Amino acid sequence: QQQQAMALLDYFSERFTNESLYTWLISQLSSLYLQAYDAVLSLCLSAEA
Amino acid sequence: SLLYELNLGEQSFVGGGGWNDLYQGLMAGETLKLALMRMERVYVEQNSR
Amino acid sequence: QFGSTLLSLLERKDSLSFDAYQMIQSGDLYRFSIDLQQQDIDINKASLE
Amino acid sequence: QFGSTLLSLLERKDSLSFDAYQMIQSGDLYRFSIDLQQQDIDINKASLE
Repeated sequence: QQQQAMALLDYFSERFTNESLYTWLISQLSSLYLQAYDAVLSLCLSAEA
Repeated sequence: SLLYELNLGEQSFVGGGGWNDLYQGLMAGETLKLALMRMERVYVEQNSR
Repeated sequence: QFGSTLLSLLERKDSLSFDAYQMIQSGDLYRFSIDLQQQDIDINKASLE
Repeated sequence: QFGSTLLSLLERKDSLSFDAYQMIQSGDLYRFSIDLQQQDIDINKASLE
């Protein structure tokens, strides 16, 4: 049980889809999302004026 | 085409790497959206009667 | 749509493959533990013998 | 879309990390409990001894 359990944890870790990819995305995405905010700001300001 | 109107000389906003092997290029479109929007900003800014 | 799609289905694959490894590989439990009864029967037999 | 996306995936991290922490840290159980058999074997040996 213990041996196959540690093999299971290894196998689970070797997802080829890891959350680390997810962190890479979200960080990037978040920056992009900032830039998006920046756009919207310009839009609305000009609009109201 | 934007440059043909803007005539600001060569500057580039598009960038590579939107595609990526490891990350399977998941965010290229978002990259474009970013570029697109800022260019739109420039457009309304410089299109000037 | 691709992004979301691949994301969802890969996460599905991941989860199902987790339980897949668990179920297929751990299924050896009964064979391994046959002795539990397969020898305790002799344990009881030896008493009266 | 950003909001929903990050929401879903963060919740993924949370859930998977809950069970991840659980599995990795609690996995010490077999090592900790080796004595269960590792000494009862001697318990029985001492009887005939």
